Amino acid sequence: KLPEAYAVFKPIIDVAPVIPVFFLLLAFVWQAAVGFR
Amino acid sequence: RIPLWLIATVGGTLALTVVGIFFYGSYSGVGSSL
Amino acid sequence: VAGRDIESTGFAWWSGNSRLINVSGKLLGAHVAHAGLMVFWCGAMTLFEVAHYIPEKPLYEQGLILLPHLAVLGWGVGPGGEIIDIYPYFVVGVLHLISSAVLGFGGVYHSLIGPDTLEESFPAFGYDWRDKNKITTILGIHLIVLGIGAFLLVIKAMYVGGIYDTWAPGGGDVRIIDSPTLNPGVIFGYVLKSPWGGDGWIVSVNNMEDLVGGHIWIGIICIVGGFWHIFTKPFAWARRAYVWSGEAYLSYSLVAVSLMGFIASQYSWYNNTAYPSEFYGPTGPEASQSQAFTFLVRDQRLGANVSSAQGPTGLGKYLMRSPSGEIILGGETQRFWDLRAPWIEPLRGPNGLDLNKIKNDIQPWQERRAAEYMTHAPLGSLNSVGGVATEINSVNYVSPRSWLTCAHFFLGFAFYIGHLWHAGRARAAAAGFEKGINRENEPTLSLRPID
Amino acid sequence: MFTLKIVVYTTVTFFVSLFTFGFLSNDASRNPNRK
Amino acid sequence: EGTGEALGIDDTRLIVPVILIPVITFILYAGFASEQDNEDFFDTYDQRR
Amino acid sequence: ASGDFPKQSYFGAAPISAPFGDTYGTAGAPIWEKLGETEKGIFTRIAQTTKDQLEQASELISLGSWEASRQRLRMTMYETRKSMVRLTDVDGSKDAKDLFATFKKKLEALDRALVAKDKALSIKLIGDVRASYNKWAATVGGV
Amino acid sequence: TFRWLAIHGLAVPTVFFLGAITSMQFIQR
Amino acid sequence: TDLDENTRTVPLDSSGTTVILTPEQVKRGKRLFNSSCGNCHVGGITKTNPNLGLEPDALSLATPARDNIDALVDYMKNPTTYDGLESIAELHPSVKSADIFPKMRSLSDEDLFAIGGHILLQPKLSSEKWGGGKIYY
Amino acid sequence: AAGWFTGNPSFGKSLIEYSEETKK
Amino acid sequence: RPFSDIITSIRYWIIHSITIPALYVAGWLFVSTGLAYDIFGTPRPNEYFTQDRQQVPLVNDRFSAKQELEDLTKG
Amino acid sequence: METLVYVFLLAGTLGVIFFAVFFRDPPRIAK
Amino acid sequence: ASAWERFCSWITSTDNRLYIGWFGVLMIPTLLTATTVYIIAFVAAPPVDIDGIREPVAGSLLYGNNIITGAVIPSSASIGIHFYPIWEAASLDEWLYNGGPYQLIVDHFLLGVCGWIGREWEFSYRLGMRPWISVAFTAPVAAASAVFLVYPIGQGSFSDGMPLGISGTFNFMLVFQAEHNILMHPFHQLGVAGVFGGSLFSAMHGSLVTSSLIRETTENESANYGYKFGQEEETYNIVAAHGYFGRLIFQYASFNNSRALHFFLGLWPVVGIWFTALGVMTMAFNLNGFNFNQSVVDSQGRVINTWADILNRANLGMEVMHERNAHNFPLDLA
Ligand code: CLA
Ligand code: CLA
Ligand code: CLA
Ligand code: CLA
Ligand code: CLA
Ligand SMILES: CC1=CCCC(C)(C)[C@H]1/C=C/C(C)=C/C=C/C(C)=C/C=C/C=C(C)/C=C/C=C(C)/C=C/C1=C(C)CCCC1(C)C
Ligand SMILES: CC1=CCCC(C)(C)[C@H]1/C=C/C(C)=C/C=C/C(C)=C/C=C/C=C(C)/C=C/C=C(C)/C=C\C1=C(C)CCCC1(C)C
Ligand SMILES: [Cl-]
Repeated sequence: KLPEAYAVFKPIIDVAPVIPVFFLLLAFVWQAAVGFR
Repeated sequence: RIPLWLIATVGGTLALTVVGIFFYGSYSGVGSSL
Repeated sequence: VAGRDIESTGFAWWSGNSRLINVSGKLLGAHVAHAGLMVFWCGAMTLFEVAHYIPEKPLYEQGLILLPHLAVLGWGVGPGGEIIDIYPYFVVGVLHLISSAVLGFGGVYHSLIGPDTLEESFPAFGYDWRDKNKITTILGIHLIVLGIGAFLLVIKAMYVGGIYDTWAPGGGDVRIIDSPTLNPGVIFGYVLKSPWGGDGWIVSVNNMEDLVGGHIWIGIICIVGGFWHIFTKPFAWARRAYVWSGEAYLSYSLVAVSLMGFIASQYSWYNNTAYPSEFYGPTGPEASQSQAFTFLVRDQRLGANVSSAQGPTGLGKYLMRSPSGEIILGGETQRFWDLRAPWIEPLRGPNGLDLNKIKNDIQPWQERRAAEYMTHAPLGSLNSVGGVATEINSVNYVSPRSWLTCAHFFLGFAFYIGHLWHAGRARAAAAGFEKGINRENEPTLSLRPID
Repeated sequence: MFTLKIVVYTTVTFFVSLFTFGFLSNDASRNPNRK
Repeated sequence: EGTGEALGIDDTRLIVPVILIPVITFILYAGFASEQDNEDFFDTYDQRR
Repeated sequence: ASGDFPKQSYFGAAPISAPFGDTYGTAGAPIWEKLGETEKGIFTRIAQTTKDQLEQASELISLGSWEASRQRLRMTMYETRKSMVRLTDVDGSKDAKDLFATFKKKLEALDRALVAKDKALSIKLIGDVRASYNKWAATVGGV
Repeated sequence: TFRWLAIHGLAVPTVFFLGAITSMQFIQR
Repeated sequence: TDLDENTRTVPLDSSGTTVILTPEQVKRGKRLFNSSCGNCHVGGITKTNPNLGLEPDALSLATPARDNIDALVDYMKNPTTYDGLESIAELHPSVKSADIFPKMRSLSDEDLFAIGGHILLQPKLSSEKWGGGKIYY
Repeated sequence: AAGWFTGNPSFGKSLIEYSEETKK
Repeated sequence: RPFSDIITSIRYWIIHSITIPALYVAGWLFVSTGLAYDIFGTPRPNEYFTQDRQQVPLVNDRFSAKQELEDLTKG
Repeated sequence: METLVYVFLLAGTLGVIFFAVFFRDPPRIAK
Repeated sequence: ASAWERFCSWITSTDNRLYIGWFGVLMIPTLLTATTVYIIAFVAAPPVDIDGIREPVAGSLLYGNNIITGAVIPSSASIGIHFYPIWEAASLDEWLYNGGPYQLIVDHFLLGVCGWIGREWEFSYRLGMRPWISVAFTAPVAAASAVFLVYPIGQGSFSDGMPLGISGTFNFMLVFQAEHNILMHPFHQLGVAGVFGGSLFSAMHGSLVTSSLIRETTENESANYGYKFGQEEETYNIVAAHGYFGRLIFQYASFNNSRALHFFLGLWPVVGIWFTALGVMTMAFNLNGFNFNQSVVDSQGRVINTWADILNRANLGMEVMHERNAHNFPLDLA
């Protein structure tokens, strides 16, 4: 478990490892924003 | 009038949310061994 | 839009990164941002493991894959591979996560607002893919950096705390590797060993002295090679034997990294020294030999003479001879007779498992370890139902060894495919027919017909 | 057994060396677009 | 098998072919190599044979 | 039966089929405490047996058996480090911890000698290991 | 209305069944 | 049928007294059984020693009889052989041997009660599955 | 020039087609 | 007219901010009401077995199938 | 004796493959 | 003007009937050795003790097998994945007793198909054609390495690789399903999608190209002769087929672009077979298909069976009956 002083931030750390997947997805939205140049 | 990229973004987000709710129901309640 | 559309580049959005080949600064930003992604995942995932780590179960039963690495490096683990403290894991996680912010800022900078090409504003960093000397200097700098990393592992094992030796006298423990083996005949004896059964190539490291000494050798090799490449240019035999373009270099890196992926997968599957079974769980051979050991102890306790007991087919039910004659555990564990683990070597003599030790001196801790490793075999489903395929849904478990091995075998094969794609494209583009066959000068029509 | 071993080693080394020094002999140039 | 010999070389005889056959192939390759224009070039590959 | 609504919980931990909540530490304080009667007895037994194991290691060294001598230090001694840690913490003494570390380093050096097949250094180091273990034994007391 | 008929014959059962399925995830035995 | 009290009533002591487990108790017992001993005792069997399973026939014929909550709970702290003559606390998970069995360290008296309730509740759920093995999967 | 139109004059032609060709 | 031309139209979304969620919730109350179990005969989690019916129910005759179905599903 | 028939059939298939590879109708461009 | 240069020109010659090239230098001897040893061992080879329990299994025609039952038996389980060439055997007879020919054939054949991948790349470079036919070939090769090499490595025995026969192939299938539940494993499902879709798209593409052939042929003549080899014009109307397929389903579904169509044709089966080869590679290390056994329980908590349970019954029958004499302990951990 996290150190006591940090356990309150568990719900953020629970979503923390998964952001790289979103980065890939963000790329597509960016290319969707410029209409797939 | 609504940019289709935003429509696609929100629609895919909602569809992925529905499929994830299906996945949760797969790990919870009836259909789960627990 | 210039340099970022199919009209001005000839690359579609789905080959979008192919527009970065000749844009050196923007490509630098791509690399640095992706390195930020890597360190971000490291920090976030190890923080996730720390948050989900319960002090009751062992690491291998909780689905933890990263904290085992830090435990092996010698942080927050006591004798017997018992994780006593998990604050250094938190420190490593926060350090990686914070460094990810800096690397992400650098990558986004160089990608978006930094100079497109570094070859006019920063000639020291700018390069051309066809300029062999500059590319070799960059390669040599990175080789020196890799050697520094190897020496960092050496410093950790030798001076700063030391690493976890599972083979240590008594139980496995964190100890200083004061005398690494620097003999070339051992370190490069591993490199020239065969990969087949009993040999294992470099997966067969059975002690930390060889590991640390060969990391010293790798550090020396890499630093010497980096200084060699900084002050040298490719020789004529090399200059005619390679395609000198960015895609070719990418394909070379892809094949190397695919080979590394395969080797790492088998490291996690078979090795239990750099991947101790008390952090990553039993190997498959370890679990099978543990089943045989548990039932040997049970039946011996119940009056059977295990050495003289005959199985259905005439072979030993518990103990038999390997094809080379060594006394080994029987049954379908006969294939896994090459297992060597710190819990079973104690009963091993020169000619195999000593029958006197096997009969009179099996300790209770060995039976406990064998039962634990039997019940925690690498078998499991994709939805993490531990046991054989025909088991029921009560045990939620897949070994970290299975996850790591399968993932890295997958990525190794995928990166071999990537190598094949990129090497073929590099050759075709260098020769100049990666877009199609020229209708004007078709080579086949000039060729004489066969038959 | 050893005779078969050395014969197989001879054959394997022969073909591997041919492969090695053949692809090292400026194989990239052997394309129809050269010159 | 499973002994750990380097390249399976348990007998010293095995080395004679393993080292010499590449050397004869290397000697034949050197006649090709010495005939080539071995100066540098600025291209993705060498078009001179 | 004919109009009975299915049960429905919206991410609730109350239902029997809900996966939320911890499995351990929910229904009371643990029965187990560190250094109980049976576990202290087990560690005491292991520490007492380690003397004989060391003596057998010295005998194997004297006879030149290298595999058996190495395995003697990991056979009935694989729990020596944990037992010594647990009893040293009971003692709570600096000199006990120093002798503990000294025994560990001497044992590692003895192993490094045994792989080298150095008979003289092996004999010297098993003697030193036994002396250090007996010193720690007299220190922590009860063994 | 044939376009309406086809697309909505596909759609209306689809959304109805998806709502039923998302509810069915919560039956909780 | 619901998880009625007829299913949830299990023998408590050796004399014959019964106890009605609560749904929280059986839920916690199932979770604790699957987490602490499922690896060897999935399905009411014993992977390491299949001669002695958790089916009610084996528990009833044990010495002392282990077909009740108090006897099971005592086994979880003072485990013995099938004839009750030798202590196997060094080879079995017990709360008194939790340092060498780190899964039993967090269990309380109520946790042991719930685990025993799960064990005694299972055979009522299936005619032969609990302790039956592959033949009834 | 390479020679793809010689060596097998009946290739890709049926009996009737090649027969009518050979009779011009 | 083309599909994207309809989807980006505001009128489309004024219609389908109300029409689609209505039936998406209609399915929810279809099953939450327990109405599906009655129309389709599917046992609930507490109806697979009952007294004297601790075994699997099976129809063993073609023509009296309705009769034994009521007999088994008397509940 | 069936091994004779099996071997003959497999050898005949291999022979058909050989003759198809090496005695094919040569492709030529029509005019 | 040097002997090595002439040799390299001959090896890399586009005038040989069959292209050799540098990858062919490694392929032809290896593949020929594998073919020779396979033919000799299939027609005549003594029984092999596959399971390491001194219970030889016959696989050769001369020992009472037909073409369907014949096989080159996998190596003995006693060997494991130790290298077992002829020179590591005390005699050739005991080399054949423990299934050494399987190791020889598998190693040479795997090297040969790797050489085939490289040789496909090579010819394309000489041709000036684009690469990647080689990349498509990898998917079949990957599956072959998964079954012949990676599965022994993960399980730790060459006895576990697929037998080089027809009935042995079925045996390997049934044991794999019993031990890993490959059917429920999603990568095998992707492979099934790959092969079924490959058949579907092959039939569809052939049907539409054959259906819209331009009239270039008389009634007493095969339509195939309407196409002349090396012609410049298209032999069929892409517009007609595209419009027909658009009316068949809807306009947007059809591939109006031919290059995209053929990329999709090359993509679907290659990716499917890549995925199933990778699935076998991962189940080599015992990451099995899904296990939904006893996933539905009533309110009391007793198991209501599903189709997963009934499939589990077949898997369990195969599990108990496979290798009846080889297992001495209840778990099939090896
Ligand atoms: C690891 C993932 C990765 C990375 C590092 C990059 C990086 C890059 N891509 Mg991209 N790309 C990716 C995946 C990735 N790509 C994928 C998956 C696709 C397929 C859809 C593409 C498709 C693609 C195309 C089609 C093109 C690029 C281009 C580029 C380059 C220029 C970006 C630009 O100017 O866009 C401008 C983008 C924006 C203004 C949108 C905003 C993006 C923001 C900055 C992201 C936020 C990140 C983070 C939250 C910020 C943290 C800040 C920090 C201080 C904490 C850049 C180096 C371009 C190129 O080659 O140019 C020469 C280009 O044309 N990429
Ligand atoms: C792959 C890595 C990489 C590379 C090759 C480059 C290359 C470049 N960057 Mg930089 N950059 C990077 C990462 C990288 N950057 C990152 C991660 C960031 C985010 C912090 C930035 C942010 C950044 C900015 C904001 C700018 C550049 C610019 C430049 C250019 C000039 C560099 C210069 O003047 O150095 C000078 C070097 C220094 C000042 C560093 C001195 C060393 C300090 C004291 C640290 C010491 C560390 C120590 C040795 C480490 C011990 C290791 C131990 C733990 C083992 C050059 C093209 C400039 C540019 O392109 O302008 C148009 C520019 O303005 N970069
Ligand atoms: C990232 C690492 C790296 C990279 C990319 C390169 C790249 C290069 N080096 Mg090398 N080099 C490196 C590190 C690296 N070097 C290091 C650390 C050293 C040690 C000091 C050297 C020493 C060195 C020298 C002395 C020379 C090169 C040269 C070259 C060029 C030709 C490479 C070649 O054809 O190899 C060919 C490789 C072989 C023929 C086989 C290698 C032999 C080993 C011992 C094989 C052992 C078997 C192995 C274990 C089998 C399994 C491996 C498995 C992973 C598949 C090229 C620019 C040449 C040049 O032009 O320099 C200016 C040259 O003469 N390098
Ligand atoms: C989704 C992407 C992904 C993810 C999440 C991972 C995750 C992982 N990979 Mg990786 N991997 C990937 C893709 C990915 N991989 C791909 C595509 C490949 C190519 C096929 C590989 C190939 C690969 C290999 C070859 C290996 C891994 C391994 C690992 C694990 C350890 C990471 C690590 O430390 O690397 C190494 C980290 C670095 C190189 C960064 C620098 C490290 C520095 C130098 C260390 C300094 C240490 C020192 C003691 C510190 C203190 C200094 C001082 C105080 C004394 C981890 C589970 C390892 C494993 O466990 O495999 C079974 C492993 O061996 N991966
Ligand atoms: C070191 C890693 C590396 C690097 C730096 C590059 C770099 C590049 N690749 Mg890539 N590539 C890699 C690994 C790498 N590749 C691997 C491992 C493969 C084999 C699978 C490929 C296969 C590949 C192909 C086929 C092509 C490229 C291309 C490119 C260029 C543009 C890619 C782009 O913009 O994507 C933008 C990103 C996206 C559109 C996101 C796509 C995400 C996919 C759909 C998810 C994965 C699907 C599935 C699971 C994969 C199964 C793979 C199988 C083998 C197991 C760029 C130079 C293209 C090019 O133009 O080359 C010059 C090109 O045609 N690459
Ligand atoms: C201090 C502390 C205590 C307790 C735990 C806790 C976690 C809370 C911890 C806090 C940690 C914090 C606040 C860490 C901060 C880290 C941050 C902000 C990290 C950010 C990293 C940035 C990264 C990767 C950026 C990479 C971006 C990339 C590639 C972008 C890609 C792209 C580019 C460049 C162009 C085209 C579009 C596309 C493809 C999207
Ligand atoms: C670090 C460590 C940890 C555990 C203990 C251990 C002792 C193992 C210790 C030491 C490990 C050591 C020293 C590892 C070193 C590994 C080495 C040297 C690996 C060698 C890899 C070399 C490879 C692929 C070379 C391949 C090169 C090729 C095709 C070059 C190209 C070409 C050639 C040669 C001819 C044909 C044409 C082409 C394709 C252009
Ligand atoms: Cl067995």
